[PDB]
Order: sequence, then C-alpha cells, then structure tokens
Amino acid sequence: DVLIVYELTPTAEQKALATKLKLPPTFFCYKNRPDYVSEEEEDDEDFETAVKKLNGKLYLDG
Amino acid sequence: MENSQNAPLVHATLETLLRFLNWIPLGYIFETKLISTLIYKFLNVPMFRNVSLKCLTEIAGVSVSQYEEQFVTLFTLTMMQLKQMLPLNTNIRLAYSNGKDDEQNFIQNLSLFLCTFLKEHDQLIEKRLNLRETLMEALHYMLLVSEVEETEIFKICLEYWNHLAAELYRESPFSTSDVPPRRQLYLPMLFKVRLLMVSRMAKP
Amino acid sequence: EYIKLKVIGQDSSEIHFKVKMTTHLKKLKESYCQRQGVPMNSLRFLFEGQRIADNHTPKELGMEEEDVIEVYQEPTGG
Amino acid sequence: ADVSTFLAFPSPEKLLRLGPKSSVLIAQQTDTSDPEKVVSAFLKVSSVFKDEATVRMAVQDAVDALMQKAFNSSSFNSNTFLTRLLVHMGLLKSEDKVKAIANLYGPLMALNHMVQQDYFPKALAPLLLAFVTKPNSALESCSFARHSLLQTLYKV
Amino acid sequence: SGIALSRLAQERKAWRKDHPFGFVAVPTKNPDGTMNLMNWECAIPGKKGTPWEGGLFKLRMLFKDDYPSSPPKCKFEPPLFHPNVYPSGTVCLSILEEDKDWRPAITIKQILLGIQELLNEPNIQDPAQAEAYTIYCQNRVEYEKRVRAQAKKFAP
Amino acid sequence: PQVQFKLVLVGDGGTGKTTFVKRHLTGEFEKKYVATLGVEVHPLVFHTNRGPIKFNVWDTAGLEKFGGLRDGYYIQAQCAIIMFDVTSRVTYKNVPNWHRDLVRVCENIPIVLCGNKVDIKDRKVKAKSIVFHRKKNLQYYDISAKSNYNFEKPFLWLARKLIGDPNLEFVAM
Ligand SMILES: Nc1nc2c(ncn2[C@@H]2O[C@H](COP(=O)(O)OP(=O)(O)OP(=O)(O)O)[C@@H](O)[C@H]2O)c(=O)[nH]1
Ligand SMILES: [Mg+2]
Repeated sequence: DVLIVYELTPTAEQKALATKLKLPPTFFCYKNRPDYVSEEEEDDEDFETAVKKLNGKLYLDG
Repeated sequence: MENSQNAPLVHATLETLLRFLNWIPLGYIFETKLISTLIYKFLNVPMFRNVSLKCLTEIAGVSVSQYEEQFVTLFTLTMMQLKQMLPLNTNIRLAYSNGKDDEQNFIQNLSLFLCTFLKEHDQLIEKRLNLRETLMEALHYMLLVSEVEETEIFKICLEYWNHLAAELYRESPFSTSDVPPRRQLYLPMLFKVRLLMVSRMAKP
Repeated sequence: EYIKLKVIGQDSSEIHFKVKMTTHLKKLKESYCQRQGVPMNSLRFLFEGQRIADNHTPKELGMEEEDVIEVYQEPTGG
Repeated sequence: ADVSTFLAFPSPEKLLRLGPKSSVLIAQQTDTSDPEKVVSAFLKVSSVFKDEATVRMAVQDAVDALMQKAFNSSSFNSNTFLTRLLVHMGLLKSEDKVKAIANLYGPLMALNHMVQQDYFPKALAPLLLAFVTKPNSALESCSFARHSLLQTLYKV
Repeated sequence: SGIALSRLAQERKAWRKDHPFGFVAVPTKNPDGTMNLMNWECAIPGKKGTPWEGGLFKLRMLFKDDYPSSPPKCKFEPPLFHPNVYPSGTVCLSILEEDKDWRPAITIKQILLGIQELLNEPNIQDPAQAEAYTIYCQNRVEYEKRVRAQAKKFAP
Repeated sequence: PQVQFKLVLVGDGGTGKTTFVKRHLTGEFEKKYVATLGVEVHPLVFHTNRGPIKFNVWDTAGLEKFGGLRDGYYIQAQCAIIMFDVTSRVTYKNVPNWHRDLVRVCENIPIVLCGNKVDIKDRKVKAKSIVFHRKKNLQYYDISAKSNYNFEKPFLWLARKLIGDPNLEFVAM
C-alpha cells in the first residue's frame, strides 16, 4: 500500500487570508515555523544592496 | 560535411554517419540540420546519392510520435529533390535494364526508402490535405519501380502493395459504392495496382 | 519495508510520505500533483539530482527513511 | 500618384500600368528608414508575383531597387528586417501577434531572387535557411518555391 | 482595488523572510520616495551544473492592475541569448502566458524559479528569436560557448 | 581456362558448403558431415556461350575450432557466396558476421546469399524473414545441393557480374 503520513497546514487566519488573495493555502507556512520574529517594516532595500549582500556567492557547496 | 571539399573524405564521413544512425539519440537527428544537409548537399550529387538515400532510409524507419513535422518535411523535401533527378515520365524499366551498377543500386535504395517511409507514416502523409499530390507522386514512383525486371526490387514493392491492400481491406471489406475516407485517397490509382498484379503474375 | 520520505516542493512545502521499498513511486507522484490542484504532467521530481522515473522504485536508489526529495515545475517555452 | 492606390489593394495588373516608372516609384515612395515599412512594401510588391515572364521581371526589378535603397542605409539593421519578415510570413512568433499572410509563394520567390543579388548580406543566409527548413504548414502548401529557395541558400 | 497591493505587500514580506538562495526580488522604489509595487527588479542565478552557471541575470517585472487576474510581463534587461526570449527581452513562458498556464496561485517566487529552470530547457520547436534558434540548431557547442561567454559577462 | 576468378564460400558449419561444391565437382551428393579443416581450394569450370569460365572456390570452415587463417582466406577474392541453412535460424542470424568479415577485406565484390536445404519440409527460416540482402545489395537464392534446385544460379549471377555480360548463359559441353 501507498499512503500519506502528514501534510502541513498553516493557521486558519492565514487560510482565510490566502483565500482572500487567492494565494496557495500553504503560502504563509513560513512564518509559522520556529525562530520567527516580528515583521520588520522598512523595506529600504535597493537592487544594488541586494546584489552586494550576495558578496559574489550564489551557489551552495558540499 | 559542411566545409570539406574532398570527395573521399566526405564519402567516408557519410558512410560512418550511416552506422551512427543505428544507435545515436534522436535529438542528434531531428533537432539539428542533418536531414536538410543530406537532402540538399549530397542527395543530388551523383557520387553521394546511394549513401545519402541509405541515411534517409535509416532516418525514415524511426517510429516515434515526438517528431512528426520532421518526418513530414523529410518527405516533401525528398520528393521534390527526387523528381529533379528521376522524372515522373521516365521508363525505369528500360533505363534500369541497360544501366550502370550505381543506377541499379540507387533504384533499389529508392524502392526501400519509399516502402519504409510509406509503411511507417502513410497516416501522417494522408492527414495533411495539401500533401495529396506528393503522396500521389510517391505512389507513381512506386508503380514505376514495380515494372523493373528484378526479383528483389519487385518483392520490395510488392510488400508495400500488400500492406496497402490489407489496410484498405481491413478498413472496409465491402465493394465500393459512400466510400471509406481512407479508400477514397487511393481510388485513382488502385486500378493501376490491379493491372500490375494481373500483368506480372507469378507461376503457382 | 515501510519507510518515511521527505518531499520538498517548489513552494517551501515539505510533506512526509510512507512507502514500501518495492512499490512503484508514481503512486506518490500523483498525490503531490493533486495537492495544489495540478495534474501529473505539470510537476517534476528530483532525488539526488537526477530525475526519477514514474515506475522506478526506491530499491534501485536505496532511498533511506526521511530522505530528501526535491520537486520542480518543468517550464514550457514559446 | 496612384502608387499608394495600388499599394492599398495590390493586383498583378495594376503593377504593369506603372510601366518602367515602377522600378523607382515604389522605392522612392516607401519610407525605408524603418524596417517595418520596408518589409510591408516588400510583401505587398511580392504578393502579386506570377510566373508570367513580364510580371515576374517587373516584380524582381522593383524588389531589387527597394532592397538596394533599403540595404544601403547605416540607420537600418538587417537583422531587424529579417526578423520582421519571418514574423509576417508566419514562420516566427512575435510579442504582439501580427496576423500572418496566406500564401508564401510570392514572398518565397522574391526571397529566392534576392538571395542571388550582391546587396543581400552573406550573414542572413543561415537565418533564412534555418527558418525555411523549419517545418510549418504554411510552407508545405508551396513546395516548389520552398525547394528552390533552399537550393539557392545551399548554393551560398 | 486593494487586493493587488495587499497581495504584493504580503508576498514581498514572505520573500524578505523566506526566499530561495541566490535570487533577488527587490521592488523598485517609486521616484517620490515610496515603494512602487508595480515595477520589480529581480535577479536570477544561472542553475548550477549548466553553462548558464556562474552568472546572475537581471529581470524587470511589470504587474497589471488586475493582478493576479492577469500575469506579469517579465523582461530581461539587457536581453539574453535564449531561443525563448524575444529581442526586446520579454520572456515567453507558458506559465506567464495568460491563456495557457496562468493561475492566480502562482507567485513571484514560483515565476522566478520557472524562469531559472527555463534557461537550461529551451523550447526550440517554437522559438522566440531567430539568432538563438539558428545558432542552437546549426552548432550546439557554439551555442554553449556563447552561453558561457555571456554568463561570464553577466557574472556578479 | 585462362579467365580465372577467386570465389570465397563462407557460412556456418553444416550449412552445406562442401556438399554444394562436391555436387558441381563430381555430381555426387554427400550424406555424411565431415567438418572442413581450414580451407579447401577446388577449381570449377563452366562453359558459357562466351567460352570457359573458371572459379577457384575457396571452401572455408564454418566451425570456430577449424577457422584457421580465417579472414586471411579472403585476400584478393573477387566473388563470394555466403551460405546459410533454412532449417536452422542460428545460421541465418550469423550471416551479418560473415558479411562483416568478408567486406572488411573485400570492399566491393559480388556477393550471393544462398539459403540451402530448401527441400526439407520443416523449414524454420521462412522466406518472408530473409531481408538481410536488401540494404546490403546482395543477391539471394534458395538452393538445394540434394535436389539441384537453383543449382547453378549463384555461379551464373557471379559470372554475369564479373564478366559484365548480362546476356551470358551456361551451355553444357
Ligand atoms: N537434406 C539436405 N541435406 C543437405 C543438403 N545440403 C547439404 N546437406 C547435408 O548437410 C551436411 C553438412 O554439409 P557439409 O558441406 O558437409 O558441411 P559444410 O558446409 O562444409 O560445413 P563445414 O565443413 O563445417 O564448414 C552434409 O552432411 C549433407 O548431408 C541439402 O540440400 N538437403
Ligand atoms: Mg566443409
């Protein structure tokens, strides 16, 4: 037999929010995980700064 | 094949390509310009006719669904390149009877190519309406090659004729009146096949 | 004989599937495809980089319990 | 004065009435700065192409003059012209879907004639070859023109 | 009305908190000094193990007022050398195609991942530009060399 | 005879090469199977309407134990007969190997594919299944060393090809 063990589901509030915006049901699962903090709201990020943060590294290595 | 001007070198390259076509991934065949190069650069050259037609026969024997426009263009281009070297008004019987070995080998290879491609992709050729004339001309070539007095060539043509007759019969085994859609295509040329069978009947 | 496997979708989504070592993998495939109202043909599945055939079995690749499977969406250009 | 009237609804006979003036009247009237108008003029001229000896010669000389004036312009990218020509004939798709043409016999014959002229760049041959050997329903309708064009392309 | 802005803001929040490694999806600030959610500037890393590897390609993205009803227009800037990218840079993708595989569920992250997976999987059967398709069919290793050269040019 | 041609007779073991040559040489049919060791060279002479034609037939050994200088027997050969057995499918499955060995030494020579033992009712290699000669442009004949069916057709075809006279015929003298 082949069966399913578990399937993640976010909070019902996020379920309703995703329904409102027609987003995937599991869209908000990121913020429901551990090591989550308040939502910083500045978004003072330009493309140049985002490129700089990469520091020329964009590929993981084993 | 695209820069060399040395006849033996290019002939050797084609001879090896003929062997590579047995196993190479189909991506190297239908997703490049191999078919067009074979049809236009080497098929018309007298010293490259036979090997190029052998390569085209190997390509035509591939039965796959992912590539069907390449088979369609493998047929129209080949036929257009074939009526500029073997005119439809040629008496292949007499010409073959007194001809060089290269020409006889070409006639046998042409019978093999037509038989293989028709047996494989007759459905594809029939589906397209604007390709009706090309299909009729291919059948005319098959009828012309059926007159050659060579047992092997006649067997090659006869297997295709038997295939077509069996297919048409299995479509509808009743005499013509409506008519089945696929039988209407071959009506103008079925009496020619009947005449050929009556004229060259073998000893029982 | 019966082990759990981790499938990571392209939506930061993780799902645990219980499967045998001999049963065909395609059974799981369709499930993950119908999770988001998607047909089978849309999604693509990768395990250890290479592609996983529908009828393949974990026995050939020896997929241990809780192993990581990545799912990609194959794009069709125009 | 009637060049525009002919261009509105081109017809094989209307081209003849212009006489030898058609050689330069078409070239002069057409705005060759923008390749789109050059391609439109080329298609309109070649749409009335016919195997009749008198008509074909007029069409071919008009096309030669139009491209000679078009290709001798620094502010005129040849690749843009080729891409637009392929788009209009339906051999290629476009960001904004411009409706294709029905018959490619005339355009293909005009291209075959053009490929054999000097002003035609030797760099656009591979693109035309690739998109003419490219399978397409609109091409299999005119097999003879396609085959002649392919032979001409493989010559160069 | 506010559905578009709310969805864009929420997905930007999600991207800031959670996004794939190597991607950038920065919404360009409006000139007055406030966020302009309509226009986004994104960066896609060439998938590792492929000739596109070792490069980060920019991509502008424009949304409509009816989003997510209609898909966004994605344009590489400057245009890339890909069979399925138009000369103007617009990316031809079925997912981005309005009438083929468009669903409001798809988000910016999934669009970018699909574009990344498109780079190594060109659809040459229906090409979007002539130069890339011609080079791809004529000689494949030349196409790979060109891709590597541009990736080095576009390297961080 | 002054006009001499070298014929190479290849094929699996027990297919009937030695019996086929002996019937022409003396007209007697051999019923016992004695494997050929290496090669045996036999001169056959036919009388065509254009004069005598001589084949120096090199009848080789089809068993791997008795191969000898196998591909060294094909040097300077001018015609070939590849013989298989219609009562044995394995013999027909090995024709490609014999043809490969033959054409790796003799690039362009006339080749006849002979299917022997067609007088036996239990035929395993049916006529429809013999399609190897087509893409290789070889001749094909169903023969029988026991019944003399199509007995001289292989040699007649080879003589027509080598001499270059399509209107050549054998006349007994
Ligand atoms: N029924 C029947 N038997 C045949 C025929 N031709 C040959 N044989 C038998 O087949 C056996 C094998 O033939 P041979 O010529 O002796 O063997 P070979 O062809 O020389 O093979 P090798 O010597 O091993 O290389 C002979 O003993 C014959 O009796 C035939 O036409 N009909
Ligand atoms: Mg023997």
